Amino acid sequence: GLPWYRVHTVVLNDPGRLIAVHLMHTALVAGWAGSMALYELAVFDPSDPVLNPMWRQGMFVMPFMARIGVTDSWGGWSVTGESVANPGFWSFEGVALAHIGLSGLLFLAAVWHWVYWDLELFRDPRTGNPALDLPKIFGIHLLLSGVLCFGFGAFHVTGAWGPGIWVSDAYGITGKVQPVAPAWGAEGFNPFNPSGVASHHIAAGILGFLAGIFHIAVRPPQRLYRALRMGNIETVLSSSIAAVFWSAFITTGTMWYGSATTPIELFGPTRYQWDSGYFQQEIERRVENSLNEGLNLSEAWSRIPDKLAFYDYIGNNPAKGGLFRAGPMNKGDGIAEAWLGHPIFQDKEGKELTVRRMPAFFETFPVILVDKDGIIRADIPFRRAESKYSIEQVGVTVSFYGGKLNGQVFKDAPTVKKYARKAQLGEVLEFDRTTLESDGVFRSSPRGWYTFGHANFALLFFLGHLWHGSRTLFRDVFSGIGAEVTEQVEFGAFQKLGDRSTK
Amino acid sequence: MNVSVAAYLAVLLGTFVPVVFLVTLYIQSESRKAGSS
Amino acid sequence: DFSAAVPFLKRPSNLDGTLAGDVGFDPLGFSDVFDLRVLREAELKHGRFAMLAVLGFLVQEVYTFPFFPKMAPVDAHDYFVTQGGGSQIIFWISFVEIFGVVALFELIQGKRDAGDFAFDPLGLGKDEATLARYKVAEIKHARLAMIAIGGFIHQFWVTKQTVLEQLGNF
Amino acid sequence: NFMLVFQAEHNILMHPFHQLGVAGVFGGSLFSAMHGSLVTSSLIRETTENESANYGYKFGQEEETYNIVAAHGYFGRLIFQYASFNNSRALHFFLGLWPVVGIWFTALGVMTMAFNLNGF
Amino acid sequence: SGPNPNKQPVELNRTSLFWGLLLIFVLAVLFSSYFFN
Amino acid sequence: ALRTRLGELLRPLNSEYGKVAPGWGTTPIMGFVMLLFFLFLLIILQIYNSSLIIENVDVDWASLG
Amino acid sequence: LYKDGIIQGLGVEAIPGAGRPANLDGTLVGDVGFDPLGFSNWLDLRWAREAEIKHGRVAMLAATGMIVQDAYKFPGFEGEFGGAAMMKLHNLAVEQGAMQQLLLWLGLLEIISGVPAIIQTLNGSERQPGDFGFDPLNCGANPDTLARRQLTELKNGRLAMIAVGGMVHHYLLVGRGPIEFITNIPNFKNPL
Amino acid sequence: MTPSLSAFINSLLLGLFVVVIPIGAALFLVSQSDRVTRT
Amino acid sequence: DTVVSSLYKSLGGALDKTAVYDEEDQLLILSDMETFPETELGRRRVAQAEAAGWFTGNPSFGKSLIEYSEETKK
Ligand code: CLA
Ligand code: CLA
Ligand code: CLA
Ligand SMILES: CC1=C(C#C/C(C)=C/C=C/C(C)=C/C=C/C=C(C)/C=C/C=C(\C)C#CC2=C(C)C[C@@H](O)CC2(C)C)C(C)(C)C[C@H](O)C1
Ligand SMILES: CC1=C(C#C/C(C)=C/C=C/C(C)=C/C=C/C=C(C)/C=C/C=C(C)/C=C/C2=C(C)CCCC2(C)C)C(C)(C)C[C@H](O)C1
Ligand SMILES: CC1=C(C#C/C(C)=C/C=C/C(C)=C/C=C/C=C(C)/C=C/C=C(C)/C=C/C2=C(C)CCCC2(C)C)C(C)(C)C[C@H](O)C1
Ligand SMILES: CC1=CCCC(C)(C)[C@H]1/C=C/C(C)=C/C=C/C(C)=C/C=C/C=C(C)/C=C/C=C(C)/C=C/C1=C(C)CCCC1(C)C
Repeated sequence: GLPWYRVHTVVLNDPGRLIAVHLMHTALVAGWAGSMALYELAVFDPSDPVLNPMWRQGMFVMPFMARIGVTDSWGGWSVTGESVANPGFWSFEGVALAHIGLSGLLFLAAVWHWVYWDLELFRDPRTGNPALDLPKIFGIHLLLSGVLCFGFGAFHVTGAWGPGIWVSDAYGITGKVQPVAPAWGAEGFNPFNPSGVASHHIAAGILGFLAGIFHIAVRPPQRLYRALRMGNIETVLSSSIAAVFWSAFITTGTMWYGSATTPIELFGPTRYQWDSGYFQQEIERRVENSLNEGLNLSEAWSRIPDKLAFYDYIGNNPAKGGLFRAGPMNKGDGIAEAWLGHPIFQDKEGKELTVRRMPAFFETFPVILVDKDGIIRADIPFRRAESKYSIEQVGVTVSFYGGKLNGQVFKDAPTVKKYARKAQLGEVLEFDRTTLESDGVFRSSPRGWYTFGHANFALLFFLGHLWHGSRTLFRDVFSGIGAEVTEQVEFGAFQKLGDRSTK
Repeated sequence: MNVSVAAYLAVLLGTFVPVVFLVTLYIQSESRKAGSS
Repeated sequence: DFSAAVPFLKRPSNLDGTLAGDVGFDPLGFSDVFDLRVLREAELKHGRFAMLAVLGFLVQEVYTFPFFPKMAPVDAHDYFVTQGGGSQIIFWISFVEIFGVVALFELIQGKRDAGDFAFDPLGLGKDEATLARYKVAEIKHARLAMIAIGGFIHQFWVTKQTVLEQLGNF
Repeated sequence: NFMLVFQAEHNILMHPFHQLGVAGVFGGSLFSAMHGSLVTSSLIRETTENESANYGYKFGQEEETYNIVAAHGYFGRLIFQYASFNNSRALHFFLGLWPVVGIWFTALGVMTMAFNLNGF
Repeated sequence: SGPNPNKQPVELNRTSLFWGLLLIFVLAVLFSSYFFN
Repeated sequence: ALRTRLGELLRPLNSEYGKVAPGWGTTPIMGFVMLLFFLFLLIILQIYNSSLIIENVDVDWASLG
Repeated sequence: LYKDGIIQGLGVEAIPGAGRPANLDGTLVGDVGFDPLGFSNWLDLRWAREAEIKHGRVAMLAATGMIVQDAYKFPGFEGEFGGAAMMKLHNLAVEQGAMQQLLLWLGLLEIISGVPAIIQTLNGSERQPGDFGFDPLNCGANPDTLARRQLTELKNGRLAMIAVGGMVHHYLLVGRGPIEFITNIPNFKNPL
Repeated sequence: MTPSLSAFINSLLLGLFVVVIPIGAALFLVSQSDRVTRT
Repeated sequence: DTVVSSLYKSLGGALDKTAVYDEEDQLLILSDMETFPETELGRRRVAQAEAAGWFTGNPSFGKSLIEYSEETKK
């Protein structure tokens, strides 16, 4: 009969049942959204947003709620850190319950369409057979897509009749949902300009709307109709899978590299902020202009916010996790409690050494303390015998500036080594490893997991697009080849391949 | 060995569910073959 | 054969020459793509708006009402979008334009002439001959006022000088 | 572990017999995919649309289950006519030959690096 | 709305049963050592 | 088989299955817009790639503020 | 055709011994039979001459343009552009907007007059190529004067296009404007 | 117009006049000359 | 012809008007199965195989649900 991998092909030529299965899939996806939101809310810890934000807790789907308006909870807390006094219905809980209710309603609609499948809407008046006028259905759907895109751009994102979207500063320290005016011009095409989102969703939507008016009105040319097999729904499936993996690759790129639509405080920093020293340079210039203002190292480093110092830490890097190191980022190094300050390394004389930072590539990196110019001065040797650059020989002391360990000058070699090991990983922090029983191996942020999943899905959907394009373009030879193939495939039988009017 | 605990459920159910699916697909088909005769 | 207005171009087909002020001028050829009656109604309505606008531009400059403060015409829109009046005017224009929609639906079915609303309150052009001459005069003056209102306003922007002022001092 | 130590001590990757084995396995995969694709692609129609194409072949039948001419011509147009194996027996001899000779060579390479005749 | 003409039977012969069971069990064997961690 | 109000309302939208414009139709403008959209995608790809640096377009996190 | 078979027409041949192109018969004016690289076969001689004529027109305006702009700058324009000539003037003009207004108005002429006329001729209009109607002084009424005239418009206009080019190229190589360039003829004592 | 934008526009122009237009012209001429028979 | 007329917004698609209905059934799988005549060698071989017993003990082998079902109903 119908093998296990063809079982969903019975609904290929039954439009009502096709709507039913689409409804069931939509119901399942909405139910997943609601259930994931509920589970995340059950396991979320909203107490500390600066050292235990959403992305440190493995919050995958909540940032997408917080990205475009839903920053509050019925429990009287906000992802931004403020305490909500009178939360509205559209909180995290309300969104979750709405998605569950929509899942139930879509399930009921799927049941109705599965039972009542033989509607005159799906039957061709000319022939009476079940059929779908796909070019016009596409125009209707493109009208709907354009209207929704324009509405989102003009009302939701601009906040004319909506919350706006998440906007943040350069360093993720002061971010909130707010309206964004549309950025018409070249600046709208900056991926890190949130305003360019609005300018897009308006303008693109308008064009989409206009495109809908074309596709409802204008019938396809016969040439493209026969070439693309527009009367075959599997053409639509192939092209849709094509566009879908295209979008998946684009979203994967904007996730990994970052953009205005992937704020760091919602998904964690990127690997490239760590690679280029994006936050280290900002902290350095902050303390430098503080020093130029007459402040000292203690005061200058005390003015650095804990959030900014937390970003300057390799454990927050998405390129440090593992494929099977599962769970929240707090399950690895731990839950960050406090910042111990900048460990200046004053050598025996007083020169400032600096521990070379771990690159993301290396699981384990040697602890070497390079000089200002960078000749190696001291390090933690592997072979102690005949050691030249041991911290014992050179002599080093760790003076802490800022943080809870401020103003403390350790000058023993052991305690210097212990904080050299910490300074190898960027800024040094205190961690709670007991609440979640953390095992001391780094995990990936939601940024990395999104990138992984959608990269793999994009490749697999490229395979699917190949398969279904092949099927729709080779429908006539699905069951096998006939005897006609033997005459045309002969070399030189016809001047033009395939065509038999030639010779 | 400090191993995970939901990994037991993951392995056992990810083995069980496809296995029972295959067994059901085989038994259904055979039943139908017997019923035809 | 060939339009008198544009001799190198050929005469636009739908512009036979019956409508007033029709000199076969349709180079891009919108008449061939859309109903000529709808375009004629749009022309007359925009042009009447422009004729009133051109008159009011100057009448405001010479005389602003005492109960209102004195602002150059363009500076006024921003004033009355808050004073309140702006809303009242645009509100009433919408009210009349709803019956304009009804009249447009009549126009589509051919039950009404383009740009015609039977407004002869004082029976000015009640003569067949005159109504023709007036229809020609109306369309020309409208076509001119379309240019004039745009100039007035765009000049204020590039030169803060109500037309009367600017003309006085270039 | 044995792989990494062997590479460290003998440089098996640069040793040409291991390269012949890599050619053998990669070519075996290539020719397996190619042969399966061309045989599956030119299957003679013996099956209805609500039925797996594999049931178009009956075990012990006398007739060929696919058109060798169609696959041969397609592969000739794909690259050039002379490259294709018009003979099926020669085709299958080559299929049996390429991986067997490659794995013979890499086994012999490991046998020779046992006595420390290392890669380049 | 009455009987659907698109109804078709579904099958899984015994060779396919053993292939599927082998695939699932071997995937479990491979990925169990990674899920437990 | 079944007639419904919504079915009657939406029937004109699914009544021209198989209706095709004769010949090439609108394919030339389709190709022209395809060219334009390809150029647009190339422009934005080179903008983020920083192979196409546009003035007042700073592709960087620091452009946020 | 003015002097058909004499100055223009079938008998004439720019490259004698080489056949008159297949699509270059008598009717087109300015046909000495010179289409060496055989574009005639691939191109619509209609569009072809729309172009030739148009070019020669903008080129004449342009040549005279440069020559006069080097004798008599309009004073107001002169003061704004400070004596800049040719390319530099374009750069500064494009700033005062002179060149921006010119762009808008010539493009409006094109979208109103040029484009629709092109659509018509290329599809059966009797408005032969380049035949906008411009005879305010009705300078020629003779069916004769006008042939001589069309040939002369094509050809005076070709000198035009060759010379605009030279003037620009010379200006890039050596500083001087065309009136300036003939003077100081060597032009290399000082690039200028 | 930045140098990168000028380079991009120039790249499009050279792609037209060095790759697309030559190949298209050659295809057109060869297809019009060497024609199949009995089509 | 005009600019707007050239795009033929009015004429449906610029080249589109008066559309025909396409006839080909694009959702159609061919079903021209081929019969291969039985040679004398084939008859001899199946005779030997039946004498040995290769045609008994598993009548449903190599047959789908639909094929074997239609066979069992003759
Ligand atoms: C003035 C109005 C306006 C403005 C300001 C914008 C603004 C924007 N548009 Mg645009 N857009 C507009 C109008 C406008 N649009 C209109 C009218 C349309 C037509 C409907 C579009 C259609 C459109 C699309 C389809 C896309 C944009 C995108 C964008 C964004 C570009 C920056 C970015 O993040 O790129 C990031 C993305 C890119 C630079 C595109 C990459 C394209 C390459 C070629 C993809 C390659 C994929 C391939 C399969 C990979 C293979 C290899 C790999 C596996 C290794 C930005 C928000 C892009 C977007 O959504 O970005 C998130 C986008 O893809 N716009
Ligand atoms: C692409 C979508 C996506 C993404 C990016 C994420 C991302 C995340 N989820 Mg997940 N999640 C998803 C879909 C997704 N989820 C879905 C659909 C569900 C519903 C089942 C869940 C349910 C879920 C829960 C319940 C939890 C998370 C959590 C997390 C976080 C940790 C991920 C982790 O540890 O992976 C670990 C992944 C692996 C060990 C396997 C990855 C490698 C491949 C895919 C294995 C394939 C095996 C294959 C099928 C063979 C099996 C054979 C069988 C016989 C055994 C992270 C933010 C955690 C969190 O922090 O929540 C607060 C958490 O507790 N997610
Ligand atoms: C939305 C996209 C989409 C859609 C609508 C379809 C639809 C179809 N595909 Mg599929 N296909 C897709 C994507 C899609 N495909 C992709 C991305 C690939 C590449 C891997 C394929 C590869 C593929 C092949 C190779 C074949 C099909 C076939 C089919 C048809 C029957 C499938 C069936 O009955 O499976 C029944 C499936 C099962 C009974 C169990 C599958 C269990 C999977 C493997 C694991 C668990 C999945 C999990 C629960 C959900 C995934 C989440 C998602 C986000 C990825 C049907 C028309 C068949 C066909 O053409 O028949 C004529 C066929 O042979 N498809
Ligand atoms: C042949 C042909 C064509 C063509 C063509 C061509 C090449 C046409 C060329 C046309 C030219 C050269 C037109 C020049 C116009 C100049 C004007 C109106 C100046 C205005 C100055 C002002 C207002 C000023 C000023 C000032 C101000 C304000 C400030 C003061 O401090 C300074 C100053 C005093 C200077 C086309 C392409 C259409 C094709 C067609 O087939 C036919
Ligand atoms: C923005 C804004 C506002 C506003 C506003 C308003 C009221 C704006 C109104 C703008 C208008 C009416 C502009 C008109 C432009 C006309 C042009 C370019 C005509 C050119 C014709 C030509 C060249 C003819 C050419 C010709 C042709 C074809 C045929 C004959 C020959 C020739 C003559 C050569 C406020 C003040 C309310 C404030 C608010 O906060 C926002
Ligand atoms: C404004 C501006 C700029 C500019 C610019 C401009 C205005 C550029 C203009 C360029 C033009 C008009 C170039 C013409 C070249 C003509 C050639 C080579 C003709 C050769 C003919 C031959 C060999 C004929 C031979 C023949 C002869 C004699 C005998 C008969 C046979 C025949 C073959 C016909 C920039 C670029 C500087 C940028 C600036 O920011 C803004
Ligand atoms: C196996 C595997 C492969 C790749 C990805 C991954 C590794 C994650 C893993 C998991 C994959 C997948 C696809 C998991 C998805 C899970 C899904 C879709 C779960 C479904 C959740 C849905 C739920 C609760 C819906 C709840 C609905 C309810 C109460 C409805 C009730 C109602 C009804 C029915 C009528 C109206 C009233 C009311 C009360 C609303």
